[PDB]
Amino acid sequence: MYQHRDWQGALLDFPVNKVVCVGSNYAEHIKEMGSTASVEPVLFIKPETALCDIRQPVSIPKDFGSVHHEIELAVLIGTPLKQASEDRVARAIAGYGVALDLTLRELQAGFKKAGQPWEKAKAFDGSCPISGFIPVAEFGDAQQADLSLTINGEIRQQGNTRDMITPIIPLISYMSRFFTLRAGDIVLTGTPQGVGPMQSGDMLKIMLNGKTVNTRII
Amino acid sequence: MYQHRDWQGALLDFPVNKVVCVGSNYAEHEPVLFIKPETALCDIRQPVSIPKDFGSVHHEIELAVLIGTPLKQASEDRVARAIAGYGVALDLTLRELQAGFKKAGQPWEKAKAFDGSCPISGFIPVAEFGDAQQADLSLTINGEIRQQGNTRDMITPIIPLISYMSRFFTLRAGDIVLTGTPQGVGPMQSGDMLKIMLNGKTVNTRII
Ligand SMILES: [Cl-]
Repeated sequence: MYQHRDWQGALLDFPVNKVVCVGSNYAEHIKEMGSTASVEPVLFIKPETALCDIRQPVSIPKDFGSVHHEIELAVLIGTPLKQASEDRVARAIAGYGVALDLTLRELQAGFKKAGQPWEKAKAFDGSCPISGFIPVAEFGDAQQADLSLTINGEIRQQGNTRDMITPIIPLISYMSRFFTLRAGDIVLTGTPQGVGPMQSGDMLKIMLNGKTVNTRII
Repeated sequence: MYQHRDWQGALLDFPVNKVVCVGSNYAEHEPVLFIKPETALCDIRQPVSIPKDFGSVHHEIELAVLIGTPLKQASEDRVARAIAGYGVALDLTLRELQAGFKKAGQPWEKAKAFDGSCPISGFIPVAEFGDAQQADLSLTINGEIRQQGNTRDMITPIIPLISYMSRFFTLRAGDIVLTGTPQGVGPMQSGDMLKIMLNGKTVNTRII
């Protein structure tokens, strides 16, 4: 089972339960998916079995079609939130990290056309490789963070959270109307443009502001 | 806080994690799969809370299955040995919200995964439950029978269903599987008095 860690690799003591995620949160990503924005945030969830340490080799399933990377800012909740105001949300954030919301894109496309749930495409084992968390105190302005994903030496995604359609705080406030977010829950804030396929053997370099993690698909 | 129990209410030693569920698994109502998180779970014997601004909330009575040993890409034989017990649950669904998501091709989590959306009973051990593919399920609201069905009518039976699920999601010991709902799904409201039956074992509760 996955365990939360700080950037240095130290174990953190928060419980692990779920990851609440937003789709269609960057306009350029909405455009490359051929979709449109939604009136309210598009929400889905990944279970504990999706979570894994991004610093270790990242396993992807081989039989379900192509697996696409979606780099995203991850937010660690340190205090439980239910129907929480924006101010309560702000005070509840423990740290920030970077994840890949790995997606079986072909399946997802079929689910969308059939009006079917996304879990098989978004929730599968290991579909959420994630970094250690950076303290709120050292992270700076969360809504201005840079994210970059380089695969085999080529930049694939490079973006900044300033481009979020629904900003972090109101987003988390919104999510808490539906789901109690326990201490130790993680929130994924969406992916910018550049989403694409990965295959076994690819080398990944991932950066969150000035900080780097490296790994390999395998 | 929700913890797993046996039918009578004693604590079972299994952690609580997630609930893996199937849609459209009975005719009158590749398996459609979705998941509810731990925050969906609550004790069915206690008054049941439903949300007020999300539209109609509908009951779906279903046979619930407690996983007692971990399953990943497991054979039907391994699955059978894995089951620790059986219970009954309501898969509460915000139907109008869901009708919206289906049309737009959005995920179902808001409609299926919301807090308290899995009221569930205690579990009866496998040895004492008899044939789980023959189980009677019954839901009466305010004296009127709303759902009445039997698991023999499952489109995909329990064992193959759980085997299929494990191809996608690892099922930890303590995970619960929901098997689908028979026909008669309908809205519930505050004040509703509920009588639930699993093979004649009766539990009563109420909404609000
Ligand atoms: Cl009894």
